[PDB]
Amino acid sequence: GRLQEYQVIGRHLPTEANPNPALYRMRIFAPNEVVAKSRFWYFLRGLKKVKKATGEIVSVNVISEKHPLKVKNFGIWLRYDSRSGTHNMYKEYRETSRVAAVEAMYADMAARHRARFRSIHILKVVELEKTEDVKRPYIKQLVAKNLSFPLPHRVPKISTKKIFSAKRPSTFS
Amino acid sequence: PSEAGHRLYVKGRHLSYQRGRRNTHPKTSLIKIEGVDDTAAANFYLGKRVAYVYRAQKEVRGTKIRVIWGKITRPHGNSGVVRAKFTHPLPARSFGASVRIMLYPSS
Amino acid sequence: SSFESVVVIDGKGHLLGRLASIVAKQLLSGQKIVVVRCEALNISGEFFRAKLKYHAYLRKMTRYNPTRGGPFHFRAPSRIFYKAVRGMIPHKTARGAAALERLKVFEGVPPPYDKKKKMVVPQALRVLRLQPGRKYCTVGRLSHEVGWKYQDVVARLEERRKAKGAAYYERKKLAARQLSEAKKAAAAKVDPKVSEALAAYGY
Amino acid sequence: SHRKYEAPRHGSLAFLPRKRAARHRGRVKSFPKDDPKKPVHLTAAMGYKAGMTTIVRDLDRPGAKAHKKEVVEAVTIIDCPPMVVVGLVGYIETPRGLRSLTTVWAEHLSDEVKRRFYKNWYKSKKKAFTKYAKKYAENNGASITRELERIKKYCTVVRVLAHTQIRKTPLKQKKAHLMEIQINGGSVADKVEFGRSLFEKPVTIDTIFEKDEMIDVIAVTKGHGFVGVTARWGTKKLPRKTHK
Amino acid sequence: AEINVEATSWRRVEVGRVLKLENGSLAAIVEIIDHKRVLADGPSSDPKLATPRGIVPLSRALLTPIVIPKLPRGARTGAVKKAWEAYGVDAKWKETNWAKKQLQQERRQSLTDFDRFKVMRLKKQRRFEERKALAKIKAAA
Amino acid sequence: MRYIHSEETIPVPENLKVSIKSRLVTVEGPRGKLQKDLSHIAVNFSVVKKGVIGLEIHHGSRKDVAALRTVRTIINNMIIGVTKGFKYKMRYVYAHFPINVNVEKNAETGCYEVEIRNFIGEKIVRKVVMAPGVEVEISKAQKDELILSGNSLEAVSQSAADIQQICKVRNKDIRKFLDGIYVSEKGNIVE
RNA sequence: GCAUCGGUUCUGGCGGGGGGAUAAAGGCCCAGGGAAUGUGGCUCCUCCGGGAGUGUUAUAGCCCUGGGUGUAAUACCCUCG
RNA sequence: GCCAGAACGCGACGAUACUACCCGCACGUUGUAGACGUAUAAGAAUAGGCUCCGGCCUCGUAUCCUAGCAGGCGAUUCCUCCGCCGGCCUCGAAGUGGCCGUCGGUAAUUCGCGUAUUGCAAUUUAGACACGCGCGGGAUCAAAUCCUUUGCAGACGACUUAG
Ligand SMILES: [Mg+2]
Ligand SMILES: [Mg+2]
Ligand SMILES: [Mg+2]
Ligand SMILES: [Mg+2]
Ligand SMILES: [Mg+2]
Ligand SMILES: [Mg+2]
Ligand SMILES: [Mg+2]
Ligand SMILES: [Mg+2]
Ligand SMILES: [Mg+2]
Ligand SMILES: [Mg+2]
Ligand SMILES: [Mg+2]
Ligand SMILES: [Mg+2]
Ligand SMILES: [Mg+2]
Ligand SMILES: [Mg+2]
Ligand SMILES: [Mg+2]
Repeated sequence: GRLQEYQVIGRHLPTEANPNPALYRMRIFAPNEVVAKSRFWYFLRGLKKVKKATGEIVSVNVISEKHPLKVKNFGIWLRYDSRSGTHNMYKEYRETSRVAAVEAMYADMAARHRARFRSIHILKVVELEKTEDVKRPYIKQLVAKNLSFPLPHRVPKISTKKIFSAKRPSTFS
Repeated sequence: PSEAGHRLYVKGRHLSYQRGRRNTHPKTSLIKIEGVDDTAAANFYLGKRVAYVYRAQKEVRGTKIRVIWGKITRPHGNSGVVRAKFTHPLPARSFGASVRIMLYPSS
Repeated sequence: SSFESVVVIDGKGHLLGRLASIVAKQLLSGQKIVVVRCEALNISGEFFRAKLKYHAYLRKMTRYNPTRGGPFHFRAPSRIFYKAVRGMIPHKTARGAAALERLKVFEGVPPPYDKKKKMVVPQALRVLRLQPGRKYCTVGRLSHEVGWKYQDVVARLEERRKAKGAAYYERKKLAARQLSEAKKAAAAKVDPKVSEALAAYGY
Repeated sequence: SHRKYEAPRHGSLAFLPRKRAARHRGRVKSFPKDDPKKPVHLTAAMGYKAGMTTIVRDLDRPGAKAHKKEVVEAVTIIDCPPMVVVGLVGYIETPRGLRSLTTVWAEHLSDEVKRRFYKNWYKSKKKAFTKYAKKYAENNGASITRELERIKKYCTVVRVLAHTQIRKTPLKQKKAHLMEIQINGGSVADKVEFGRSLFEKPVTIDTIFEKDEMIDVIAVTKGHGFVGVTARWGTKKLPRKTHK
Repeated sequence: AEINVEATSWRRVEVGRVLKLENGSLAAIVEIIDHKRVLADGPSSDPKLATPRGIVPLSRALLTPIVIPKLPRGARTGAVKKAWEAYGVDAKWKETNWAKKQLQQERRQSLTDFDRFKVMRLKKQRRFEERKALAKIKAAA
Repeated sequence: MRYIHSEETIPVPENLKVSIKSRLVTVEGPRGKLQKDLSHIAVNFSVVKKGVIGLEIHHGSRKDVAALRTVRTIINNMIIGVTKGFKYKMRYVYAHFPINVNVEKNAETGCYEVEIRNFIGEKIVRKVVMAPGVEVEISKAQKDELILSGNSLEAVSQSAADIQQICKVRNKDIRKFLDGIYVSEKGNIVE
């Protein structure tokens, strides 16, 4: 959907035997903080022996892109569920923000592998700092020196209500 | 001299009734306005008056042509079609006929 | 949109079903349609697929009597287009029959309908829809391998009407020479201030 | 369940509609393909059937069993008095088929052909082509020669109108028969000139056909009133002890 | 062995190429992301032509014949503005055929009814002298 | 995965002329003229240098890019054919029944036709007519040779394949009956 | 038919206030550090367009950290008319 | 090739008495799936085109026409545009257009008289296709069926013939 980054911090309920328990923090991509908390409890239930009934939320914040007007390459590590078994991948994307890469990855996996939102875990998102550390060839092609290309055979836009044009259109824009 | 025409109205067509997929309601009609594409442009003709004129057989009070009067109610869809309400529902045989849209309640 | 008395559509380069949907909507709205050069339409996909589709159509016939009730397989390109349009209209009612009465289809350009302006529907043109590299066929060719007999008659006749149109083009081109030279000579000589007065108004 | 023993069907579905012919005179449906390299010639004739008889001849077929030996064969004789040409017609090609646009007649018509246009000739006034005949000898037939020029200009195939002289046969009938015969020749101008030169003149069968030539015959078969399936199609008869 | 080939040639999309957005705005390309999206901006003194900095899809843009020479890739707004003013992009665009037709079009949607009557009478006044010259030339042939 | 730019080049010798219009190639040189129509492929032609022709595809798929080398080699073959021509050689192979051929001259038109008699001792007289522009000779250099020559590789090769395909043995073991006519050599007329 | 009102409802525009990293960016200015799809120079080859190498701002510019202009503007959410 | 021929698919020709037909205008009982500027003819390509050979092309958001009692009466002005007829050429896919001539009308500029009262809106009764009538001019003076007969036909109708 339309995502944005959050950070959420949780904690086990303090008790007389263990005052001042530990604090856990995660980064979650979610449309809103209502499902951000739900994903926090979902991921934490797989790492520690804490539930929502016996825990509490300390803080929830929103992380915004530092330089949303600069083009950069990203790399994503993830696991998912197939129709039989589980697998790990590593893909790359090229754009201006961290959030849109997660949006593109969700749509890409949903198209190429028929993987829904229910069965994808995000392991790590990293910004590729250099240019010689780009691996995949569909991103290698976009960083060649002096890139330029034409746009042949592009249909002009015509109002959908104006039927019965009076001359043959052209595709030489 | 002065061969020009005499027109002070906008021409429209009578499309159909208001309906679901299997039920129709003759209470309101749908009219396609000339030259209107979007619903923002269709806002100009809200509240105007429309007329439907047709030919009869007998002469009653010096004429053989009758008229049915109505007015535009609200826009319909995203393509500029509009809804209308008349004193009597249209004869349901005029699906494709033409009506006259005046400009009486101006501005 | 606009309301004309009748509109003539040139069929060359139009997808069959996409043109038929627009036509079927206009007929029910109240417009009058005339389709010309029905032998130059196009169908998406490779030709053999269309031939197999037609053979599957041809195998259907009433069992107990083939002279009544059975699907009659018309063999002309205009009749194929007519069948396509007829499938998108409630032709079993009086309203549908009246709508169908507003349609005319021909092969080539008959004499009533030449010397006229021929419109084009841009929502069905092939060059704006299909991928370059894909495959398509021609309805005229499809009718040839199903039993249409008058392919060569129209082909020869169209060369005649196109030769007449070449001379009409020559006359139109010459006429432009006098109108352009007259405008250039006249505009300079006379008008002192109507020129810039029109220019400020955009003319 | 399936049929026990297989057998071919009775009759043929090609000649399926088994109704009386629409018209008494036989109808020709197709003509030989035109070739503009032979001289102009007619391609049809019409006559009356007399009977059959027997001939004797010797055979020339190398490798056969009856080679160079006498054989007996049956033949049929057709009466063929000369026919008379009356006019000609021209056709044009349209995206809907062939169609005729003009026709021209001769100046004088016989009473045999004039009988064909009437159902009660005895009590009529016999005014068939009276007003048409005055088109000759009026401005030297400018109107008549105008359509002939039209045919020379617009037509692609030309046929000729001919009729029989039934009065030279022992038949009681007095009404003649009329038909068209297509002309196959070099060019349309040659066709029309040759056809026009034959007005109200007789043509003999020896100019059309010649010996040992392979021809076709068209006619209407002998009629029977109303018959059952056994004779109409040829099905097996049922056993002797069948009821009803 | 002279060889003559007459084949089409489009306009190249480089850095420094200025586009024309749908709502009459001009923007200069500074970075290419994909074959469908680019990064562009235009600093213009005229408020009608100015556009902010951001990404524009290539399906909503048109390629104008103007190209800014030697524009460094990924330059900031200050450097692009400096090259925009040094090259005089705004002055160059005014005399193109697209701008002139657009202006003659814009003047047409803003016409009072009285001005419509006035332009009708002026057109008839010019047409009267137009037909005299057409008849004179046609008669001479 | 769509490739942004794929390009190839063809050099042209200083002997012939080439002109292209609406993706229709015309090549004419010292030995004649050839025509080819390539309207079914989306390719962009250009003149790279004084004697180099360039052709390229933008935003093509793997399948679309595949045809680029085919187009390049077809036009190069046209250049070769118009400057050096082509020449094929074929041999007759029989065990017992000699096979006799008769390449009679032009039959009132440019096409040649070759008549084949006594194949595996058969009395059929079998006739094949070749496409125009192909010249057939019975070799005199040495015994039992047939020479095919011409300007276009497609026509020369197709006529040779017609000859190869017309001599077939039926209802027999073809590993034992090696009778037939086969092609044996391909090359150019010059050198 | 029009003007002035009452009830229900649809649909436009304008003036403000609050919150978050007291938005994030961004413009101008100050201080420090880097690199390449290496700017200007220099070397070589190619005259046939140009290509290859060296090397950190010069006759283009970019990236990272801190500070001022700042209680900057704008986006999003909420709210008074 | 061959068989049937839509009984609501089409073309050519012959003769047409009863004003049945044709021409001219005169109204209008009467009909219509629905006029209100019912205005616009190159062909061809879409990874290329048009041309006035100078140039032009995303766009019909175009071009033509468009004032006056539903459009009067005169004048100063101006040789444009529009219409009915007549004569020569042309047009055959379901036959159309051009040229010339007579006549009638005509703001491109600028003026003089008349408009009221339908009373503060009520379709602006206005177009072209058929069809029924009334006049006054031209031309024309026909067939089919029943009946008797025939047997190339036949349950009866129907069919091939003769009077
Ligand atoms: Mg039936
Ligand atoms: Mg059984
Ligand atoms: Mg009998
Ligand atoms: Mg038997
Ligand atoms: Mg019994
Ligand atoms: Mg064996
Ligand atoms: Mg209210
Ligand atoms: Mg605020
Ligand atoms: Mg350097
Ligand atoms: Mg602040
Ligand atoms: Mg602030
Ligand atoms: Mg019939
Ligand atoms: Mg009477
Ligand atoms: Mg009477
Ligand atoms: Mg006059």
